[PDB]
Amino acid sequence: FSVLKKLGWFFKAYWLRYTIAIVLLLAVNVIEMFPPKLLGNAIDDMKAGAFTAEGLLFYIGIFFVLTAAVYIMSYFWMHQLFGGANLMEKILRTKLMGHLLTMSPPFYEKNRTGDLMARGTNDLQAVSLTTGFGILTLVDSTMFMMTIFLTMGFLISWKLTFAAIIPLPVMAIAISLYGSKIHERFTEAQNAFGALNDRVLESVSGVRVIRAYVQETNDVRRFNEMTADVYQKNMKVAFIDSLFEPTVKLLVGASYLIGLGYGAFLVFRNELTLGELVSFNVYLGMMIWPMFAIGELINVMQRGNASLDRVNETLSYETDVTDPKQPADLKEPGDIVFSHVSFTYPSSTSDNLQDISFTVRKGQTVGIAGKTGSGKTTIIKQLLRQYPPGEGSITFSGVPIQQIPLDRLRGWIGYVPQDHLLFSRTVKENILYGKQDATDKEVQQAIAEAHFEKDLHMLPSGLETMVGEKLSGGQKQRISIARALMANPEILILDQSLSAVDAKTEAAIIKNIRENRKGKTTFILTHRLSAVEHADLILVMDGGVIAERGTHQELLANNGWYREQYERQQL
Amino acid sequence: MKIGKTLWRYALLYRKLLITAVLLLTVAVGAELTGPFIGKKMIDDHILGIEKTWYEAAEKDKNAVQFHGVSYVREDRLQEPVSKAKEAHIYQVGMAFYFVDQAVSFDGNRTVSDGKLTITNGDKSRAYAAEKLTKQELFQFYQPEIKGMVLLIALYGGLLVFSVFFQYGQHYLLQMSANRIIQKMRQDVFSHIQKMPIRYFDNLPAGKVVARITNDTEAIRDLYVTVLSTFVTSGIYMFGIFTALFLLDVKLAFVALAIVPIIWLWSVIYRRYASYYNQKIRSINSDINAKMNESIQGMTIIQAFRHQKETMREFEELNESHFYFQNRMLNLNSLMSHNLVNVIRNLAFVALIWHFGGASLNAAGIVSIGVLYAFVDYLNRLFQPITGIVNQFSKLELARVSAGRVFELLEEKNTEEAGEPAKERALGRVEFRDVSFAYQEGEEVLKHISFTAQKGETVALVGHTGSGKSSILNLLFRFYDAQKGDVLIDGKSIYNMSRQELRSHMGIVLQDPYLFSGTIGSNVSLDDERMTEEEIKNALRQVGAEPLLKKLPKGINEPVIEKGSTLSSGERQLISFARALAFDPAILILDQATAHIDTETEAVIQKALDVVKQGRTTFVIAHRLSTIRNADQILVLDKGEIVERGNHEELMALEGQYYQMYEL
Ligand SMILES: CCOc1ccc(-c2nc3ccc(-c4nc5ccc(N6CCN(C)CC6)cc5[nH]4)cc3[nH]2)cc1
Ligand SMILES: Nc1ncnc2c1ncn2[C@@H]1O[C@H](COP(=O)(O)OP(=O)(O)OP(=O)(O)O)[C@@H](O)[C@H]1O
Ligand SMILES: Nc1ncnc2c1ncn2[C@@H]1O[C@H](COP(=O)(O)OP(=O)(O)OP(=O)(O)O)[C@@H](O)[C@H]1O
Ligand SMILES: [Mg+2]
Repeated sequence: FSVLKKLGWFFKAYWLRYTIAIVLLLAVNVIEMFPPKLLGNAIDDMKAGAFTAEGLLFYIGIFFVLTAAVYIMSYFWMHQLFGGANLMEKILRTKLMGHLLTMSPPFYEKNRTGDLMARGTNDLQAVSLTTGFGILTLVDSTMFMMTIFLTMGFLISWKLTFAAIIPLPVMAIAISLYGSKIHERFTEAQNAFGALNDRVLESVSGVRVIRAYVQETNDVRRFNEMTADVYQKNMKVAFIDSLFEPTVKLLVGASYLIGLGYGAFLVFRNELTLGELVSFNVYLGMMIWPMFAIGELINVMQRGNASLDRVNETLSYETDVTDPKQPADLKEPGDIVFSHVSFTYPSSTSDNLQDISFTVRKGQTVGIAGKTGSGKTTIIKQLLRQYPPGEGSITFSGVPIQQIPLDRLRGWIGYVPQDHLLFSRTVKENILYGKQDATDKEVQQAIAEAHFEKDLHMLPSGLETMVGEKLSGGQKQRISIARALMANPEILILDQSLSAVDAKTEAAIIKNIRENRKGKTTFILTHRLSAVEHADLILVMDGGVIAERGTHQELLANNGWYREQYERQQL
Repeated sequence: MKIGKTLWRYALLYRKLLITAVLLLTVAVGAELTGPFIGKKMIDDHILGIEKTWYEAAEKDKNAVQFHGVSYVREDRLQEPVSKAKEAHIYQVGMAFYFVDQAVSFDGNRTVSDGKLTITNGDKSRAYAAEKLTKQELFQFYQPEIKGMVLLIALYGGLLVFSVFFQYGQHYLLQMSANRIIQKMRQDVFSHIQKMPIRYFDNLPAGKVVARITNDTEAIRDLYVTVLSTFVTSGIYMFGIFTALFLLDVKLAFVALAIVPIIWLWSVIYRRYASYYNQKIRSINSDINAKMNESIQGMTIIQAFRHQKETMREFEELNESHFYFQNRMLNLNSLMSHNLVNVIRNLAFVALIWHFGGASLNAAGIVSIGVLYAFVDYLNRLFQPITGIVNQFSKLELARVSAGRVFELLEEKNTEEAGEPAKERALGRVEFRDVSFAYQEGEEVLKHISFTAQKGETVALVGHTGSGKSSILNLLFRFYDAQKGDVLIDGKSIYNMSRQELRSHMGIVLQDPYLFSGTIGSNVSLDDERMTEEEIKNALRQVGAEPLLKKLPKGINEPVIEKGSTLSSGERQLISFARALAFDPAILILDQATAHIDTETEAVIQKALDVVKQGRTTFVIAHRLSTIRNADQILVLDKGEIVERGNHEELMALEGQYYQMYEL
């Protein structure tokens, strides 16, 4: 079982608990093998003339003692084992989320959200089940089975044991084959049921179309046809599922019958006694559970193995895309200066930014405009360390962006992405997200600066209500702006953050932000060119390259690109 | 109502299959539990037969054994012949068998000193000369019993195979009953869905409707399988085993019956704790999944703000809680389940030893080792299903709530009773009489809307967002009832014609064209089964370029399985238009409030409209107030009330809202 070898760290880390569990399990096997032989001995000593009240009392006391010992030691060893499984689950979950938190957007481009959830919700289950239940089934199948076999062979007979054991291997093989076929047919039935769910989704999503064309009878006809198909698949499943109990009953009754009849014959030959015969049956009655276990063992191990690989496939082999390097002693950002940068995305065959070189000084404000798809946001993607370095050089003061540690860089920047993004928590928590719950008095200032106060007083207090799991594009943009502003960032990046609010509102927001932040940089990106009017630098992006570097007046006097000229083009 | 009553009612259908399966199960249970009874008769009568008295008999006698020079025959086999005195015996002392060619009064502690057998029962009964039966001689006292043993073994095997056949039959038929009940229930629920108001669908997410239709029905299937296969099976099995026990012994059978309360109490307590632990595990696991999801989608903000430490801390809080409750569940499953099963089994062994040892010490010759063996086997059979029983008992609640959901869906009273299409054409005319529409209550969305449209097509209805245009669309199709005024199509009130009759006239084209998975032709035809090869109606819409582009949309290509995402939005709209033309309605309605333009696709869309509006009364709720330039009659909606009523030129000649919008 390669799963256990691959899982060596857990066992080496937790060795005492597993040694305790294994030792107690062998001991429990030994002390559970006794009561059957004791019952047989009571029967035998009964038939012989030697039997008194002292022997009866001895048997009763010893049975109570062994019952208590088995119960207590079982509680302890399997508490240990299954707690080890639970601990493995917890360790894998914490490890998985920790690995996720260190990953960059490229990892999520390569890994779908469902697949990550699939791993973290099924492969962890499989690996923990291996850890505990697969260990239990392995040790049972291997040691418990041989222990019962040997106890039969030595303390009863080797002639009855080999004879009355033939059925059980056959039973185990048949059970494994039935498990395989039932799993296959169950997958088929699940496919059919999923098809039914898909259809029932279309006919509830497209209710109006169906009803507007009086097709609410052919819809029922199709639904009935696929319900019949699902029934047929479930029937194919049940056909092979009904072979388990008949086969177990047949092949266990055959073993019981062989034991009983051949032991009667052996008694006739004086090679065996009545009590022994009873004991033998009890042993068989406790050798059936191992048989099932065998199959289960194989199953879980295989799953474990596969599952673990997938976990390890997207838990270790994916290294960080960005990392700090040799922290440079730069306390505050200076003047951002791109030097012929270029940035092709991992999933792009084009440069996506060609020899882009522009400079920003402290307290300066930058405006980026251009056609859709003109790397407007891509530029600031080069300033958040979300992707490989690119080319050229971004140097705050003189030090290249790589040298600055990621933590310090991300402490400088205040980022407001164009895509509205808020978490399931309260609005106040989203605002505190900038400082991570440091103080609350500045929340009012942040709300006022973004002009969200008017939009904050039209919902119930409710801890500033909740977002995500429980309300407007403009409101969302304003709360994101307040969150970014709460950081008091030295560099504030707004990316089409006011496309939802009106021109008056966005102009007021830009004015207030610029006034409050005088000595700190501010990138503004917007299709609406009226929000970058006051910026002292504007450069329009067209594909990979810039086209219209200059001030608002310079660009007005250079070329007519949107501006006020096309503002009334649609009006 | 009650979910139990409803489940029993739905089972009463297929009651015949249930009865068949139950009778097969009873046959199997009897032909199974009889196996251990053969062993009791293969031991007490055959093996322990030598323990019974022997009498002298002649050699010619059948089933007579020659020990030294005298033939002896067992008392039970003695029958009428050779019924006399001078009995013999074969007693057991230690591991040896001793012949007593003499009558013995009592039985008790047997000791052999030297060719003597002293039996003591608290009064030192007597001593008798004893001989040893060696091995061959003792075996000769057993040879007569070989043939009956063979017969009993053959009976065991035959009854085994017979019971096995019937076990397969009963399980298969129980599964068949469950699946057929579930299929019928699904059909009933979906049919009831087709007769539900559009209000229900509007005020409830689709994923919840699909859930209640399908996933809760699968839960009901699991509940039926549980009940039939576990509860009924094990109840009948225990009934049979207790019958067998009372057949064997009554007092020990009562001791065995003293565990029904054990099972009941085990189930009660295990459920009491496991429901709590499992609910906590489920809620915390759902929380963990939600946290991992929101962090995966949003990590750029988890990292851009250095919130990684805090999000990890919260996830670890949830992880610790989940681990703690999992360990509590482990402690429960250790104090109960297989451990308590084994403890009860050993208590059973103790009870057997106590009872039979005491009976022996009474020295009444009532050992009956066969009874003990059969009891051991019956108790081992009895203990097998307890763990499954308790697991199912704990898990019943989820199925209970799912059944409640599905039955609440089934038992809705407010439904639409219709299904009568229109047998004649509409001719395309419609009128409104101050229809006062309020969605929920009080808050009116269309106040005194009164207008009339004639066979002339292209009647545009424009206005600002949230004005009442889609409410008008809903009223036209009777998705909702205006609860005031009236709407007349061709002079007939829509409230006095079957909803199917009404909708048989009017086609619909919406902002989001619903492209049901299937072929393009099946998408245009909606698998109506009456549409012939009339997909040229698409060619009327001028789709022609695309069928050349694609393999064969005319009922032979299936590019819609992906919801049409691969296809362009213009192509989706054109397919919806083709469907509208193919169904050849009379009162067409166009809800195209989509603010987007979908560059240049509008072009073909316009062409498409130009080929459909002819010979209908085309309502158009398209935006941009430019597609409606030539519309026969514009109508501006605001405040749920028609304020300006006139043509394009007339409205542009009076300024107002229409002029204001036109400039924008
Ligand atoms: C005879 C005297 O002694 C007896 C010996 C055994 C049994 C016995 N009765 C049984 C009833 C059911 C099962 C059983 N329950 C199962 C649940 C699930 C599965 N699966 C699911 C499908 N695939 C994956 C395979 C495993 C198998 C299962 N097999 C086992 C059983 N064993 C009864 C008496
Ligand atoms: N995740 C990505 N993977 C690959 N290429 C991408 C990715 N995101 C963007 N691109 C490329 O970048 C081009 C535009 O980049 P970006 O979206 O950053 O700027 P923009 O569209 O001009 O502005 P904005 O994002 O403000 O709308 C897209 O056309 C695409 O070529
Ligand atoms: N199912 C409903 N229940 C209650 N109110 C609704 C419902 N559907 C829509 N409304 C509201 O009723 C009013 C009527 O708007 P309507 O649905 O007719 O849309 P519309 O004005 O045509 O919008 P659009 O700008 O998309 O064209 C709006 O406030 C709308 O939000
Ligand atoms: Mg609308």
